[PDB]
Amino acid sequence: ALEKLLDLLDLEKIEEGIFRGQSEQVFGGQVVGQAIYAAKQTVPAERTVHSFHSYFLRPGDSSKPIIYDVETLRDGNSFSARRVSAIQNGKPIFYMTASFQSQEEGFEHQNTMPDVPPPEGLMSETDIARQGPQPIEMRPVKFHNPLQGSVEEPNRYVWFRANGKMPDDLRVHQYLLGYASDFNFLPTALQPHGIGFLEPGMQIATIDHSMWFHRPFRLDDWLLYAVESTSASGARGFVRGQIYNREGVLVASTVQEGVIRLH
Amino acid sequence: ALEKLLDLLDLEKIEEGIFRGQSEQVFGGQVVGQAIYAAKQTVPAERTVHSFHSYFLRPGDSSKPIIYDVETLRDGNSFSARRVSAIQNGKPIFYMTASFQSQEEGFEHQNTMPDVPPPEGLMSETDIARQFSGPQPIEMRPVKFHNPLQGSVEEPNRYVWFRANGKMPDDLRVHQYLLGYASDFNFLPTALQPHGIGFLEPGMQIATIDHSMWFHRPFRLDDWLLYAVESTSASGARGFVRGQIYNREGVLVASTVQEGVIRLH
Amino acid sequence: ALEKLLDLLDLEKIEEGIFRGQSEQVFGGQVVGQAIYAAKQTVPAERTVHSFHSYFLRPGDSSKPIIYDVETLRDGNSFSARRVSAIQNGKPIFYMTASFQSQEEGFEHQNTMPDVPPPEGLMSETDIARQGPQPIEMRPVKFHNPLQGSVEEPNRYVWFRANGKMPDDLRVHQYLLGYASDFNFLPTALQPHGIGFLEPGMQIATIDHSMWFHRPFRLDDWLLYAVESTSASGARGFVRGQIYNREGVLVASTVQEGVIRLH
Amino acid sequence: ALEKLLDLLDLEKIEEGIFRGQSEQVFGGQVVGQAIYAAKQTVPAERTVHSFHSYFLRPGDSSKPIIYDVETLRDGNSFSARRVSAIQNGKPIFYMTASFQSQEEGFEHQNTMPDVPPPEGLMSETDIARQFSHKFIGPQPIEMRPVKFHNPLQGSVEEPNRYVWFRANGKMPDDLRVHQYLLGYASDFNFLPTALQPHGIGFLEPGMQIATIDHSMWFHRPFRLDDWLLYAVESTSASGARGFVRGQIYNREGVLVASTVQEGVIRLH
Repeated sequence: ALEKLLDLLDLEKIEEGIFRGQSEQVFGGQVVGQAIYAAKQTVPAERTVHSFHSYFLRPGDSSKPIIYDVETLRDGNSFSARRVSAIQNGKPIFYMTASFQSQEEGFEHQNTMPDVPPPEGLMSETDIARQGPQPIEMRPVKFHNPLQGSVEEPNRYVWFRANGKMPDDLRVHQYLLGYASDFNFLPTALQPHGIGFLEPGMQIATIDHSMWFHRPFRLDDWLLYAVESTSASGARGFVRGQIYNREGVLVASTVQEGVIRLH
Repeated sequence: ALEKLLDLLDLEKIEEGIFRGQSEQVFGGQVVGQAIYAAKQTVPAERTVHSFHSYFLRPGDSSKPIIYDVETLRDGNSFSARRVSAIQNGKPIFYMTASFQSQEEGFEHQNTMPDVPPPEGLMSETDIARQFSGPQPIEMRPVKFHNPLQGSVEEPNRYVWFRANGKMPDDLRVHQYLLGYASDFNFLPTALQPHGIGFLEPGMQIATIDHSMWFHRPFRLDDWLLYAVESTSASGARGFVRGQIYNREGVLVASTVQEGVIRLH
Repeated sequence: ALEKLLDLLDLEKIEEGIFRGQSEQVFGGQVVGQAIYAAKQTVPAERTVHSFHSYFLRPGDSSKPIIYDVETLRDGNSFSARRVSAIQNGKPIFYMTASFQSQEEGFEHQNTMPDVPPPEGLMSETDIARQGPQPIEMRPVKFHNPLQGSVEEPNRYVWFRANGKMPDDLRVHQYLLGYASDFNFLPTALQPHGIGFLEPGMQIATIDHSMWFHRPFRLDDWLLYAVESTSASGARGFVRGQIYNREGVLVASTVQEGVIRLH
Repeated sequence: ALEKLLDLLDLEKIEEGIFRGQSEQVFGGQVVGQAIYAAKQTVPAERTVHSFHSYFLRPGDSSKPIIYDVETLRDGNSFSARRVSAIQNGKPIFYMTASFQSQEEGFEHQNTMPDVPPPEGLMSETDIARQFSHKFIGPQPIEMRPVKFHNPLQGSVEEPNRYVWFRANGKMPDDLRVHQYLLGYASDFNFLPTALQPHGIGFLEPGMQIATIDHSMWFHRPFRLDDWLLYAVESTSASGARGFVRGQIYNREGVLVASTVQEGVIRLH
């Protein structure tokens, strides 16, 4: 199941900077993961991803391949930048610009990971379904039922870990973390309003998704996703995320804005 | 100084989606502010900027103008999206993708503005600077002054009140262009605060990689706004900052995120 | 009136590969000449134009400028290639790809200039009309009536020369020859059907225009434009042209297909 | 041989406007025929190609696929225009703009086919090439019968005109578009070497560098390539280390079906 997700994030090469991906409406995290893979193939091997910004323009159709075209923007003394277009039926469904940097020691500092319960104690989402294994095991701190909200603070904490063995290749961990970053995210914005994201009449859609990979990490041990929604207004919802490993290291940050509209 | 900037953010048009901008090495906020104008021209009148992401690829040259090419990406039922290339000397120096939406009523919540002293007690940057040195288009009153030449191990937070140094039209578009400009002040340098180095100290290579912004709510820049910045991380010869901009009455008007090179050599 | 073309082809630079040119529908030759200037600005000094191919997508608007955006396609050991996009009202009206080569010594041969009366005995188009000044003086072997017309062979011969003394810069002669190359051309295809090119309800417009500059030349001495229409079929007419100088040297060849339609 | 080429010119679809073609350096005719196929897939079914212009920028490699990217430039009331990029190793080897139009009735005239001996009395290139093959030996996709033979390894000073009859080697489908792709392919044979005739150098002699720069074509009238067509070629000029050739293609009954123009590099080292 992980095996199958990883196989799917490993794209078929059509030509330099033209890739073709299969699908698991497509999960945004699939398009993100796949686009990272596509961009990374066009960069020097040593320069790993440190940031990306993306916009989702159209929904992706899960029954059809997605073509990833990669435009080489710049290769400098430190940075390589690439723009990925995800294409289906001759139309872009998503664009990402990503940047890549050689690892190098420099100034170090970070904030503090929130105080939360460890994972061992907590029930998985698959287990809370008991009242097929998922590629990524999620263990929430607090369960937020998608079919009935309740007015809650705009904060959500979730431990997550790859459901299986991961290879010793940090690039693969980065693609999967890109995938993983689009779970348990945007719905956090509905929490003060008491509506679950899958309730009748709720229109919820990602507009943009951006991520910064600060430090190395592995997804075969537990990471914590700390999400806050600092704002909602104008039928949009805004969420900021930070991903910590179990020892407290700040590994990645994320930002996302989406449509949140009750009909 | 403000009328000059405001004229300078008012772009010379060449065609539908091509614009030329005069410069004031170029200040990142200028490029950001110019690029926003460029995109907003190509969008339908009811739709205002709600977000942008940009990357800086090459330093701009202050002695020459900048061409802004604007690609139309999509015109949806509510959202329009534009990509702006900033071109100098045959080469792109900057790329922004921005999104615009019609003002609409929906779910409202926000976090809480940090408690800080009001602007009235506080000295402006120009005045502080004068001790260890003219009119500036935007006035800045820091809560705590972080000296660009000196500096000590401080918490990676910063708080700065700002306001336009002059008179502003009643066109919200121009405020937004100006807020894009102002968001690139007092920002990335916060990432040096834990390391006891000021950003103008010799050997300090500091440079913006990317700048992104989300305009949550309407505002005016002819009254005082607060910029609350934190550097949540630095590693790998990068520094990372997040910002939030609040009006006096506490309304969260915009958020920003930027990563840059920080290297002492 | 020639001084005002040579200035009108000396394009205003915006940035490297971006060009503004005043208009005088725009002619076509105007667009070709400006396009050729735009491209030559982007190429190494030693390399002069040897060929272009162009398509016409939309009618120009004489009231407004045209931007000419130039993509660099290749810079080889001998040849450089450029694609010029002529933009007005945020739409492309015309595209040209042009190739440039430095003058070099090689194999020489050519065909023979048609047998026609010399220009010295011939009336100019300004004299037959007498029966404002023109930038290029034209003396036709046979004047055709653009609002009348009768059936003749699909061949046309006209001598031409710039109405004025031109600079010693070969580039400007080439821009001007490109301009001149769209005069007395496409109408030739009507000659066999008895219809003038200003007759009412006759739809006529250049689809494509291509040229090869075989040899150096001056447009401040007589050149002969020798034009045949070898075909017309499906609302298109096809012409081929060859341009010889006074002494019989073949300097350029042309080819054009155009819409020719009876409403 | 014909079957194999027709299967090569029928490209694999990767997405809207993105196709990949296998190779028989790459013969220009293959690139041309494949590019017309690519462009035609993106245009309405009734609008057939009437013209194209192309530049060759780098040699193609036969051992690897070619990706054809098709850009939509305009779909107007009558005309659809498309620009095809042939890509290999992330670089363009060739660009083509092609225009397509609705088959209809309008003014009809043409020049006259040159009077040449018919193909029945003429030997084929493959039969003639026996005796020097030790330009080509076994079955070819298109049978060529030249009016005069031009030995690629030994020139003789001759006028800059060439006339050759040609035809597909086998039954072709009843689809015109295939005939057009295959005619695009055929149009690059017996063409640029015509420019060497006055200079008495065979196009395959040691030191002769000959390379297509551009290739353009106009499809005037419908035709079939499973009956004899005449390629009438002339070289009107050479200079500057370039050679210039114009072609006109006639069917046996005298109809002018297509015209062609190419310039190439012709340099003796």
